Amino acid sequence: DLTVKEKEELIEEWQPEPLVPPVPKDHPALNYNIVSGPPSHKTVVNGKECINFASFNFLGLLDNPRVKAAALASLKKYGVGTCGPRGFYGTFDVHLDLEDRLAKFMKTEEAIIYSYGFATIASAIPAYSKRGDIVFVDRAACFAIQKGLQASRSDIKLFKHNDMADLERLLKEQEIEDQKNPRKARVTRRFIVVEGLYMNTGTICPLPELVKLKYKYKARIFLEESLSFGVLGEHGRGVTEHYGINIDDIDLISANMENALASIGGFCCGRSFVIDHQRLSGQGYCFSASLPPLLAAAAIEALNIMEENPGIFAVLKEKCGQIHKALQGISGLKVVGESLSPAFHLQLEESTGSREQDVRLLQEIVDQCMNRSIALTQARYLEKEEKCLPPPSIRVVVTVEQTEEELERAASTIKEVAQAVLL
Amino acid sequence: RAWKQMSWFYYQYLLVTALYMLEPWERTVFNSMLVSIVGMALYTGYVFMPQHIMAILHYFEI
Amino acid sequence: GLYKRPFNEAFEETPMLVAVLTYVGYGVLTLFGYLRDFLRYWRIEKCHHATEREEQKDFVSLYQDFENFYTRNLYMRIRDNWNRPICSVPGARVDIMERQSHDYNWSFKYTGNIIKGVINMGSYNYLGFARNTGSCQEAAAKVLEEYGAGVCSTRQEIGNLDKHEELEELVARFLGVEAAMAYGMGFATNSMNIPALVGKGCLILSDELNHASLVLGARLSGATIRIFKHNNMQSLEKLLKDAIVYGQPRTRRPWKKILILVEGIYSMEGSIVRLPEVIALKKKYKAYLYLDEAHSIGALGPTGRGVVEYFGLDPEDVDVMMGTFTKSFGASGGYIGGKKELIDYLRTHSHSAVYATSLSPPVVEQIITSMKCIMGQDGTSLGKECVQQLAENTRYFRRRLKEMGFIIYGNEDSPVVPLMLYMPAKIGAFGREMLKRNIGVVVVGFPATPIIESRARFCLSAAHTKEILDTALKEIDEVGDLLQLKYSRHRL
Repeated sequence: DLTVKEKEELIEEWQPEPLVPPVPKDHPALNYNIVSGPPSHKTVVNGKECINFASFNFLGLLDNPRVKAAALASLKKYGVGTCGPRGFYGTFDVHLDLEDRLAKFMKTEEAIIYSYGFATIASAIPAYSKRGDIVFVDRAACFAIQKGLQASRSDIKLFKHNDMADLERLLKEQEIEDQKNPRKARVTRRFIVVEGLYMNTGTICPLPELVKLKYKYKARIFLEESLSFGVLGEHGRGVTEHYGINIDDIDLISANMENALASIGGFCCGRSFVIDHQRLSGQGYCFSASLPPLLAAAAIEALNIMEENPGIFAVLKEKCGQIHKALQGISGLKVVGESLSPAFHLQLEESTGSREQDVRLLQEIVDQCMNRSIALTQARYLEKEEKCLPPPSIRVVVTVEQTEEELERAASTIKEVAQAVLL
Repeated sequence: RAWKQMSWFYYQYLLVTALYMLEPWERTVFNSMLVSIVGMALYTGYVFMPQHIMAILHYFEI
Repeated sequence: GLYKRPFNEAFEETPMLVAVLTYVGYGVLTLFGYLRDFLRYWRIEKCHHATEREEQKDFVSLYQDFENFYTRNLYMRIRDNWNRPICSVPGARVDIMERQSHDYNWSFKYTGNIIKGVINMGSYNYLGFARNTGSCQEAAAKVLEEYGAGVCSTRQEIGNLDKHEELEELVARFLGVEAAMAYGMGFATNSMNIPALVGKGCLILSDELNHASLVLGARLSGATIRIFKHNNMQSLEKLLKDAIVYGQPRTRRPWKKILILVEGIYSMEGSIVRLPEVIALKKKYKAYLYLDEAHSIGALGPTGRGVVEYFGLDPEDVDVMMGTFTKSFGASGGYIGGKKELIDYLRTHSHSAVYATSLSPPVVEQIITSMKCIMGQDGTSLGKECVQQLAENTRYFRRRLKEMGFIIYGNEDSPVVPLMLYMPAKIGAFGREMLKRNIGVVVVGFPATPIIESRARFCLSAAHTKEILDTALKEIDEVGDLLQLKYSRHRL
């Protein structure tokens, strides 16, 4: 084989790749928006005063004086840090109170608190699904769901967005594969991972048909309710509140406390049989510090505010309907989303060949709007990592805080800017 | 004072044999099996093994 | 790799008799677990377990029984030593809510009483910045009043605030690197930024005892992963030589990159990494270094700058320096430091920068004030005294426990003191006996640590004074006599 001389010259000759490839200077994501203050309604972005149409703050609970006072009281009692995992002297009484509050709010036996919105679902999925299982996940699912499916080594079979005939086709094919090998069929678990309201597209899933499919083809259901947790239904319990589906049908419901409740974290709710396993097989739970007490107390106070009056959900619904109706008729753009959806998208009708030029057009529209005091944002994706990369799109987010006149001004400003730029 | 010593010895037996973790009926089951096996070994030794070794051990202890 | 000061560490081996008795105990528990499982399956005994709903009986069973075997029959019997709730700031002394169980740890009922003044050795506040009063708390309160709690969008879109920029440049000046970036979770830092650096066609030379976050980050990326023995630098050199000479497994093509994943202090073992030798190896073999400094960024070094200051080296040598604010500074978070091009690439191409929410504004102010306190900006002498007191506490505690006859792992300078128990019953017994005497300790077992080596880990602090340490030493000595935990043949 190789001599010591040959091996020494081989080690001498080898020169590795640079750690990070060079990045082009003209990269839009390289420049960040500097928000001089809180990201509240009527903020300051890049030194220019703007009305906030970009932040996921649906109920306006970010700067509520009651929420701030509750967080301050908790900060005076405990401080800022938990200094440990949930297992090792890091479980406070506020964490247990918050878990109980969420379980009672969603009419569910148990709930579990993760300290980061990505980790909740990215650690919920790998716990129950192992290598050899079958997972039928929607084509248009968030990055967190994709990373959760990658962390487990199960078989992932995408299906077309909101297409139940395609899920029938996939499940029938898997039924045939089960018929061929019954021994493995008896030990293979089927899951269906869907989202309540989709961040990428802005549409809503057909839960009735999904539940009938679950009971016909013996495939459990996992639901992600990041956007729809605090905005959909009469009492804001999610999409199960919207449709009327009994919550017992859905096996796991995961959301993050960061959009509506406006505090850092996430949670997963379900029956005790399902949830109790996550306390040991959840990596984001066992191997990380717990949520700081002030954030948990802010979440509890936000839950109190939501439970006291459910009319804010109705006013948010009417605002979403009105802005969606007004945004119709742009010359160069098109609205992707549903009327009930708080956060939807504006995408180019006739898209040029290159994606970079489309992003440049959308960013010129965003800048021209921002000069006119409307703070719009553009959806940001990882082009290489994403399994299904959505078209470039401007994001429009609606809040109970934005009055009717601000919605009319935003619609007219976007109309003028888009018709000028696309001309 | 000898009773405290013997209770401590039993406690150490529980710690070593992992009987500390188990419920009382599980402890009783284990103890019954152990004494049954000890009795079987004693009977088998009486049937075949010479008592001369036992006499030598008793003399050594004394 | 030259050590300017001696590198004294000791890992005493398991005595034969104790290993035999450990195996006997695990066997007894295994048989009785099989018996309990058989009784539960045949409904001879009622089951205190949740059952899948009757409409889902013909579904494939969600849990395979053997998978949860360890949890039901072994972990449940001593579950009372974990998840102990507290109701006070986790300072030197903590308040623990008292809870009791009547069905053998299957469900816990909280009695009214609260245990007050429990000496706390399970919290990670090395530098004693976990207090509900101070300048950090006033600054955090002002920022909470102004900015509010929590931010509602991702960094790239609208979630980038001025506080985040202040914190990032502060970290850059703190460590000594050119640039740094901050994240909302250390687990998230590793699991979202290791996949960005390497991909398919790159090799990751991981330590044996790496944290779960580093392993998850290595798994998420497609890089080939190889493992070398814990601080065995001959093994690291052998793997480096083989990887460079032979190449990729199937097609014997050269690697694109070689990344070495190491830690500053390994929490369980308590051993500091041999950084000078790792740097010598990585310079000789043209590898890259990813150094995780969660446990050493505040504890170690004359001015609390980490391992790279503890050994006296240059921060520019290490390619990526990860770190976590949870342990020492008392606020949740994470960071990566390095050169400007690395940080620009990460700001553009990191999973958390694109898909995850920023830090909370109240937390970033606590971090800023803690750092300005450590590096002498505040004008007070709290930064020096905290580090000096932590060093003195570590010396005193490790010396006294070693001269009692216990078996202690790790380097003599690490503030984490893993005492060894080696037996399954003693895991529960030590925890209960300590709590009866008003000391809280962390006993770990089979999943976190090997089967035979069961340990209780004390995380010392600058908050502990000599009286707290003396009381803890008296009680640990008495419990060690009670449970026969002095397995040391060398000193007593």
